[PDB]
Amino acid sequence: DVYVPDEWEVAREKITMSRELGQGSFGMVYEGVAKGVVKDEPETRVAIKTVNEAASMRERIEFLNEASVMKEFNCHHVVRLLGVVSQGQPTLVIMELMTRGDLKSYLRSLRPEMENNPVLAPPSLSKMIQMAGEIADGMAYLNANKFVHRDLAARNCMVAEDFTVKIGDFGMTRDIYETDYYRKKGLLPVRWMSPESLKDGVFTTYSDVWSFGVVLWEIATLAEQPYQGLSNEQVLRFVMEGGLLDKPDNCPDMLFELMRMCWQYNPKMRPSFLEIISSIKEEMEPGFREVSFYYSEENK
Ligand SMILES: COc1cc(OC2CCN(C)CC2)ccc1Nc1nccc(-c2c[nH]c3cnccc23)n1
Ligand SMILES: [Cl-]
Repeated sequence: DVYVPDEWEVAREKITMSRELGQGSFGMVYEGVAKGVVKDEPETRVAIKTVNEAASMRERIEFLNEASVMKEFNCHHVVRLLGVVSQGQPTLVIMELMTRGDLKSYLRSLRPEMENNPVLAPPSLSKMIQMAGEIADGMAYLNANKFVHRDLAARNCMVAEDFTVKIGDFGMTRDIYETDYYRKKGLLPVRWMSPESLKDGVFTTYSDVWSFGVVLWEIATLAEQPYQGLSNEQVLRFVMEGGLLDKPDNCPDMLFELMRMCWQYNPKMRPSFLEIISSIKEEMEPGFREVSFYYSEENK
């Protein structure tokens, strides 16, 4: 296996890194500035994925080919790959910057602090619906491109500066969420998995819809752990036997009703991501018609 440089190659001179954001799968992720990566933008604030100085050539090749999966997507609700610096070292992958980080961390940041200070009220139905439709739009685009996500969860969704939610860069493991997985024999996100995936290990767009339902439950609970009082082994049994997550405290009816459609035991009875969008399109912000996959000419 090798990495072939292409049209995504960017001159290192156009790149500058500043704030370290945190550890990625192959090395440190930094915030920075990239020249000439976005049309009509002389400079753009970007995320820069790097490979640690010590890493082998085999590993930096894998990092490049793995990151390269993102090259085929062009969706407003999917985090964009903007360039690659494969020539010389350090090896860089230039990504769209999502200043508010992953959705699980963003939702947890909205929890009231244990102090006597004023606090912003929990997100409104309208704000939660906006998040749902953006996530469902990114997922509808990914399904239209013949992909199955297999790890749809708030931790794999990212939040932009303007609060837009997008399907995150693939395989960006935040070590803080390692307990959201369970090895049974690969490491799997059992609390987000459909009953049919828990039985045979097969994932489809219908099991992504199931996970989307768990994502809504994460938004309504501010990312509590699904099935909190149950062990990883107990979760498998409960969900395969028809068990469901409870309606969160103060969850608006419409949002729980959407969760219930996603958690129908028979995968064929769940709605598709497009049907999900159709049902909430009237609740979306004006701009949704201009940027979404749902309203684009691509949706045929
Ligand atoms: C200013 O950009 C950010 C601030 C940020 O920090 C948090 C949100 C802001 N508060 C104040 C502090 C906590 C988290 C993420 C980003 N961006 C961003 N974009 C795209 C990809 C990534 C990313 C990919 N793999 C990672 C591993 N580890 C951290 C970040 C990443 N990261
Ligand atoms: Cl769909």
